Amino acid sequence: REVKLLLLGAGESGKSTIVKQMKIIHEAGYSEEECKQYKAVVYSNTIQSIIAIIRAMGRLKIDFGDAARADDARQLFVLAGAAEEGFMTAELAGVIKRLWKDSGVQACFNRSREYQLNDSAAYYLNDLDRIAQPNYIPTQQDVLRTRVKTTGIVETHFTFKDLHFKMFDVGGQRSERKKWIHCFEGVTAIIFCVALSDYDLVLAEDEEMNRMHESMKLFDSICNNKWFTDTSIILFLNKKDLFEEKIKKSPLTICYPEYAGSNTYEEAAAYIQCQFEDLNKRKDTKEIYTHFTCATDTKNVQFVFDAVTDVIIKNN
Ligand SMILES: Nc1nc2c(ncn2[C@@H]2O[C@H](COP(=O)(O)OP(=O)(O)NP(=O)(O)O)[C@@H](O)[C@H]2O)c(=O)[nH]1
Ligand SMILES: [Mg+2]
Repeated sequence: REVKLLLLGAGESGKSTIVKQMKIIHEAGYSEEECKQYKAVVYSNTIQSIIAIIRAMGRLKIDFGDAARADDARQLFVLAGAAEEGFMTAELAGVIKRLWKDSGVQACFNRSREYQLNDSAAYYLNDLDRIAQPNYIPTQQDVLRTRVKTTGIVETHFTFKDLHFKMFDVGGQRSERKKWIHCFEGVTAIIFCVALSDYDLVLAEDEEMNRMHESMKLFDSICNNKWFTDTSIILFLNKKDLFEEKIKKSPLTICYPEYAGSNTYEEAAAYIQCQFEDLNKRKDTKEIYTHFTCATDTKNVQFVFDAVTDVIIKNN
């Protein structure tokens, strides 16, 4: 009846978002009090995103589309402190809206692989009127879209198909990887997450290292670890939604110079799957259970998790 699941993968791969989904799917979702706890995270993420774009404009030498935005940028810093405390005035919202709508700001936003920016920047910025309303309470999707890097070990429990799951989540940033070993005992299954959309990005800790290459190294280490011979290895090729949009405009050759396929979702997605699955040194004795996911999409995760659960019931 007992099942231990361990979520692994590089930073920003979506591990913690999968954990949040278990609450929505298996429990009754986030309560009003719990949602309110995320209000300051949504506001902080929103302000940090617009600030990151404005910072990049200086570094890349991009001017504002309309000159009047310079004073809005000044007012952004004067007012930014409140959001961080869970407050969002109409004045601050207006400043952020005008900045977000500016052509120069948009030009910089569209060059985000050149700096570090939250995947949920557009999600919150495009929905400013809603999140800025007085008495705003985060929705389940707003909670799922929040971003806070994991430190330490998060343990979550839930019952599904008469099984009591004990799910462990850890940080994927370089500084937190030394902690993965504390979770290595009695693992029924490992869910290794990979952000498909990372193929053209670089690590925050190092701008010379391709994020997908880093992910591959980690997977090769985990999948081939003799300690995990009897542990089910589940591979979540995550952020499939972002990958579908990006493949249309950013060459996969940035990551795999030898890629000869077209810039289409199906071909490119299958190529990446093969690149990771080929790292398995024991293809005849060890199976990898791969699924393409969008961690923020509850219905997608529900069906994928139901499928993963059967594999676990049947094998472990
Ligand atoms: N659009 C989209 N965003 C996603 C998806 N999966 C996760 N995110 C977003 O990506 C950000 C990072 O996700 P998170 O779960 O925190 O990543 P992590 O692997 O736990 N990072 P760490 O290792 O640092 O704890 C969050 O803002 C989350 O909402 C996805 O499939 N699509
Ligand atoms: Mg996390």
